[PDB]
Amino acid sequence: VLKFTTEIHPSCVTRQKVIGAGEFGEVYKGMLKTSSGKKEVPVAIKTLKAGYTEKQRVDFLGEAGIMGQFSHHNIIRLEGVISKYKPMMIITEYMENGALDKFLREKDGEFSVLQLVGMLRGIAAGMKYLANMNYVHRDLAARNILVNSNLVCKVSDFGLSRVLEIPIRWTAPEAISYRKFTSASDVWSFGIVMWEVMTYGERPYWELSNHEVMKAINDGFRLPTPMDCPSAIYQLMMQCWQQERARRPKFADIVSILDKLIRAPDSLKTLADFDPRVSIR
Repeated sequence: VLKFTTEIHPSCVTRQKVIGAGEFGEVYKGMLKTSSGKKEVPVAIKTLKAGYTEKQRVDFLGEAGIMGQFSHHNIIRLEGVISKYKPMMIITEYMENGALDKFLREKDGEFSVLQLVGMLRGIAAGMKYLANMNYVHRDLAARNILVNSNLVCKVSDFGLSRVLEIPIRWTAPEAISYRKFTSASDVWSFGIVMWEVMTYGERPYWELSNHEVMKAINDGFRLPTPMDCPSAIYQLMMQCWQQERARRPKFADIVSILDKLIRAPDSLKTLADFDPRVSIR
């Protein structure tokens, strides 16, 4: 008994603006009337262009079916789909500030430590929920987290998510080599997202190639501390990068730890030493 995915009638949806485009469809900002013509919500509208294959169809609608199973503050809400009419659409809640990685790059240094940790807490809460609903995301990265105008971060882009049974530099070593994707490999990816947030969207491992990232991780290298990063936050992301996946924290542990730090915020004032990459005398 999966949750009913609502089929939305096209007369209930208006597209107001074209805000992204790919080879397979576009993303629009729009409005959705509900229940019935009495409430209006702003929505994101993702289409699938004519000519789509069976695989594209199952991937596109399957992504909506996954979203439709969830009801969590930190998971993008599915309003519904249009599949009876073409082009087919996935209609979700509108996220005014877009993808988290690009947003942070355009807000470089403008947030407080407490705000950044609060973003991480919300992301972790959504991932904990996702994991305990028996899904692995497999593509967790700041670029797949959306931000609404209240600065709430929500996990999106479930196109590669799977019921339990991709950029190298976000993926756990056992998922790279053995295709063993689990909630524990999402935890590795979350540690990278932690580093992305605390650096305002720095590129993980900078100019290193994918082969070089694999060599470094394999040798025990880990991403160095971000600037002005709480020691507690860096130790936590370091634990997400344990080679042995059973030694990594669960999302349950991550949410609990972040809550304890936010509850006693002077805990965040102890900073990990930033390794000076240049010397000015």
